[PDB]
Amino acid sequence: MPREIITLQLGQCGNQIGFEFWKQLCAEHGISPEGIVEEFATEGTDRKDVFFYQADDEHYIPRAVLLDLEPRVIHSILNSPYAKLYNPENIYLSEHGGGAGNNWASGFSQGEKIHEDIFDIIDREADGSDSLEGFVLCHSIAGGTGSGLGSYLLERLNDRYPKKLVQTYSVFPNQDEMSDVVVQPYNSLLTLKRLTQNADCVVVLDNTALNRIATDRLHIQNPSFSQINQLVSTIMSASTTTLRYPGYMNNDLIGLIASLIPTPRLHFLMTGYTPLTTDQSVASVRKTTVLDVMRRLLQPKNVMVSTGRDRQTNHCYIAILNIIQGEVDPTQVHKSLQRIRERKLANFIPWGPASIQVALSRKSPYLPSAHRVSGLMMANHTSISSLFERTCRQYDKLRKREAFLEQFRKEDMFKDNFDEMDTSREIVQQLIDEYHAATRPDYISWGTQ
Amino acid sequence: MPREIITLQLGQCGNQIGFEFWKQLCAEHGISPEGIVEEFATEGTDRKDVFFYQADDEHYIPRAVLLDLEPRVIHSILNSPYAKLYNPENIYLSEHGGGAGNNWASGFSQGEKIHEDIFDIIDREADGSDSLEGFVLCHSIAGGTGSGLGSYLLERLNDRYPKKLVQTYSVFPNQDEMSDVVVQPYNSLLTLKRLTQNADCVVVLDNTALNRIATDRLHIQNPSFSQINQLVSTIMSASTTTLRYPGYMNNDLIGLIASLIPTPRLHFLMTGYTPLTTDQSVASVRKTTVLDVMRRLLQPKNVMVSTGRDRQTNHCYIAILNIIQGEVDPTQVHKSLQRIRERKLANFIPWGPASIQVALSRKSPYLPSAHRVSGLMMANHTSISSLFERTCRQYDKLRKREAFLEQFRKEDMFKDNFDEMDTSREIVQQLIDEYHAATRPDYISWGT
Amino acid sequence: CCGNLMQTLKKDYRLVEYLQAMRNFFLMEGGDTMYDFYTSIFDKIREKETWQNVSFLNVQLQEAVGQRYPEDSSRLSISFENVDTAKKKLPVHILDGLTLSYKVPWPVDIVISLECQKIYNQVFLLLLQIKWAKYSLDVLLFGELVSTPVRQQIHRMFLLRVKLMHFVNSLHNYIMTRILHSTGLEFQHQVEEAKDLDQLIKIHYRYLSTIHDRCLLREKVSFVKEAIMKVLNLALMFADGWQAGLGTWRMESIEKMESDFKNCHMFLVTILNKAVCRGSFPHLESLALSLMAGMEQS
Amino acid sequence: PPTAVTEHDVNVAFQQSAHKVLLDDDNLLPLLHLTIEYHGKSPREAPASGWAALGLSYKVQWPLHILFTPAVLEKYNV
Repeated sequence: MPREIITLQLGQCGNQIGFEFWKQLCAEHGISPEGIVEEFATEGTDRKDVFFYQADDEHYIPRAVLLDLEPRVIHSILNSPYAKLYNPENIYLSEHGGGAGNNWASGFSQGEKIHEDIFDIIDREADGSDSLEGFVLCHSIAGGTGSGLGSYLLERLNDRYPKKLVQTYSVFPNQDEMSDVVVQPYNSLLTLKRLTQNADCVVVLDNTALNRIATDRLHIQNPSFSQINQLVSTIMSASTTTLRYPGYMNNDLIGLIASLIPTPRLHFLMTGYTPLTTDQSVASVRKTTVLDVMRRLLQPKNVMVSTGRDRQTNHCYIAILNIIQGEVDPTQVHKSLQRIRERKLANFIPWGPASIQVALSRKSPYLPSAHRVSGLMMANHTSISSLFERTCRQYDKLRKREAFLEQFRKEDMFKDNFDEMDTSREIVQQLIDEYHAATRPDYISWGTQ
Repeated sequence: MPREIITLQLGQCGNQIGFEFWKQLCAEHGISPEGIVEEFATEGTDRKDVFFYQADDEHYIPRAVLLDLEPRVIHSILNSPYAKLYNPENIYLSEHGGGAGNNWASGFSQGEKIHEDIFDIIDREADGSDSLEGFVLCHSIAGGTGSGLGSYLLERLNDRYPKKLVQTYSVFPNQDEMSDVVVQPYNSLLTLKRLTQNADCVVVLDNTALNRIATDRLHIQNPSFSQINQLVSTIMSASTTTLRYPGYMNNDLIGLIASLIPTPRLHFLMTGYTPLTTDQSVASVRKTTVLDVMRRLLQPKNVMVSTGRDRQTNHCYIAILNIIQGEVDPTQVHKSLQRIRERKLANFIPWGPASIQVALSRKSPYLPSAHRVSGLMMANHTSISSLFERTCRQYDKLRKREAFLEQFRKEDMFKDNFDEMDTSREIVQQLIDEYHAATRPDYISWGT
Repeated sequence: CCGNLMQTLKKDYRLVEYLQAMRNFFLMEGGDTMYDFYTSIFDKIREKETWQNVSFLNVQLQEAVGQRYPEDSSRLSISFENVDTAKKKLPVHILDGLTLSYKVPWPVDIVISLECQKIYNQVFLLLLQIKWAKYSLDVLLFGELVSTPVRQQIHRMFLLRVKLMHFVNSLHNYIMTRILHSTGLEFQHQVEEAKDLDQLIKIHYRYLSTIHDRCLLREKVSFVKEAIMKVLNLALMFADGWQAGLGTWRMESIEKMESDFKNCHMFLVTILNKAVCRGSFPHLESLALSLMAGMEQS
Repeated sequence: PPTAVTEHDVNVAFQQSAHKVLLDDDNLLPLLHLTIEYHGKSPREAPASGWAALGLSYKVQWPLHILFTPAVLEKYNV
């Protein structure tokens, strides 16, 4: 049976990402906006039960939970064609609609106010899930609604499913744009606290990095939140193709993620997608080889994470998983790995054995693929600490000025102090140091008291 | 892996030469202005990895570093269609944009000020090179930025890369034109000093020779700097064709240049180009034979270096390498060498074995060649001393006149004295005398 | 005549469907259903439940097959014999008592001979053992190890487990893709080129012989098979320690397991090097290189 | 002196350089086989240096094997 995944969309940004994800998934799987499989979706090889539940004899409903502290985004999702895609019993919307005011603590307090409804939605999705592995949270860390709701959701998932894995699709704040939410670093810190303590995996999606990648790879000068959500939905579809097209590898979530997380603290993943093409450049089906595919994936312009150039730390990949979709020759994969090693195309951890894992997967038969070969890269790279170091510096800049902290002080979690934010900053600092250590042979003793 | 070459374009003249070089290289390899190989460039027989880096499996980016102390030229390069061809990580630009003020000492001080940034760029490019042979510097010796920064860069490269080869494409000031840069001989002296001490080979590009060739041979009434830079880029392309089209011989730059430079001091190369045609005379494709090719090449009008007529020293060629590209009959080459020796069309050193080396090279397959046969001549000829003697005379005239030294005294390298310029002039005089000796049989005992 | 016969065999006897089923069961191409099956088996083993019950195993197998491949569910049958774990120390080898049987119809049973069925069953068993080891390494929950106070030792044990898992996964991927998947593609192409029933039988026999060679079943690879079994037993002990967690796996025991893993890896590398230098298994050099690929030279 | 592993190492180095020289003709590289001498020790051919033991093998396809006769291949190898 499929390992069902509940998708949690948190706050305005998370709910928008979820809506675009559901639209893309429906289009790829031949699911109607009402949840009905289209007649063209004749490939019964997909596992709908992983991502969809059946609402009736004809309608498959995504195992998606839309959660917001502000009613505007939830109403806009419910006003979209995809309103019928999600199971309504898994959708908790705050009645007050006021959001968290860009305060993570306010979002957490709202989650506590919606705790019963949110956990009822989670339980309803779990009973609709034949083999629920865990929850997938889509949220922004910079706002109040997506950040606070994300922290609440992480807490409640840890409480209800303490033995189950929790992966998140976490939209990280744009680091190149000046955020108007001066307390966003406080909100980001509280969200990082909850991800460290109550989430098992946080996939960081930096809207600044998304815009940079869209510029360099998609030739999109200003990636919209909707365009970023559609790109994320494409990435999720490619990641779920092996669930929808079962194959030799990645037939289960635990099998897929096991190779990526060597230590519980080293749970910060970087992503890669292939083929990366600009919208205009779809025309030319290049006969790309596995070596050519890997070379294009190795281009920083094709990496969906903008890690800073640290000149002081020899940042390296801790681990790399390449998920390749499409027609792949095993001998070509072997030659590609050989050439990659010979070419030293990836820097590995100095404290342990590390390599780029390559998985070949079939594409979903229900989704027509414009590319003979497609690929996902999952990588653990120490240069991600530069993103974390930048977040820490932003927190310190905001916390030292107490800027916009009054919005968090309105909520009980931050009303008296910001100790949750300070503990989050300390945990993130230790994580950054370990990630820098994880680039070094002394990583064996990294994180030891 | 290919022996990657970093192209450094320094100062106004050097940067113009570098830009035209990159344009010519792109045209020869069929690389789009963005660094992508054009779809018509399906002939993968060119070796881009020697001078260019691949950005992807299809896109070749030149291993070129564009360096200026003034932002105008760097911005103008970045304002061309080819701005995306070069790797931006190999581009170091001085933030102040003020240039060196045509002061060599200022250029050196600016290089020291940008030492960290410049050496970071150099190290980054070296790490991107699997088997880097060395760096190619394009600069002027007369200005401040290209001259002063060139001397500073040469010193820092010798200190940092003492095991790496250093080739230079050094644009020498026009000696027939009155240079407005009165301190140019000081700048030229510092550049010649650095080439003598820290470079292993200096390719002399005399702007006087470029202007003379454009006027008398190209029938260009007013040669633009751009036209001279395009001629230089064409010459560099012809010299690099054998690198881009690998063969049995001369498969590496050091292997190619080793035969030309017998001693560390004898690093002054003369150039020749073939086929030589006037801009108007492109029309008639003469079925030139290797003997006919060499005969036209033996005409001073076809040599890509304008050496002055020294009347006192019986200047001679130390060594000659002819790189010929195109359809060549080997028997015609043999007859050409035979006739050249029999006709004594070239005087060689009397103190050691000497010949005209002949290399046959393929043309770039991505660039359509309008000429059935093309040729480069590389020569070591003692008549280059007449250029060097003229540079020495100009240096001595400036030092004796203290011309423009007040501007150099503003910069720390020349603040207290111009002793580096005078020592460079003395070294250049000794070099000229040694080059005259190398035209003589006593070169066998030279340096004993 | 042979063209008409081949057409009849393809259309009426579902020969291509039979080959697809063979891939699904013997090659575990039904990765989702076989994954859920082997996961339930590995959970029963981890829970120390009786998995060696042919009735329980057959019920679970029939449910797994009927859920995803109902047509093949009636032809597939699984039996379980209790494997003597004292002799087969590797937890993957606990499954060696399992006997899968497939109902091949006439005249296709002429092609899927009892010897052909035996070879297919051996391949299925090998795939099941590999999947069992894979799940055992994958199912290692970090929370199971969190109980021990030695953070630095716990981290080192986790990293050693990760390295061993990466090595084993590289070997498994080599077998599945470079051996199993490549040989499957080759077999499919040869079946497409199959002109007669005798030619088809010969193609199938060649495929089986190639698998048996790559499965180290040839006497020439008996030493390699034994080395693989030793490495699998080391892997099983590592998986058992991972499931017991660091609270039960003391730092001395974690270091001992890491040392044993390194020694077994060195021995395997030396055996592979000797075989490559002997030229007898030059294709295994690529497999050997892949297993040493990305492994730090300890 | 050449070893039994040196032949494999030399062929691997040749393929690696070809890929580095972007010689991606997988049809030519398999037709080209580098020969060397056995480490065990003519006995190998007892080459004092690996350079002395280096040989080239070429897979001649039909019908062109008629053109590349064994004596022609031997002369080419010399």
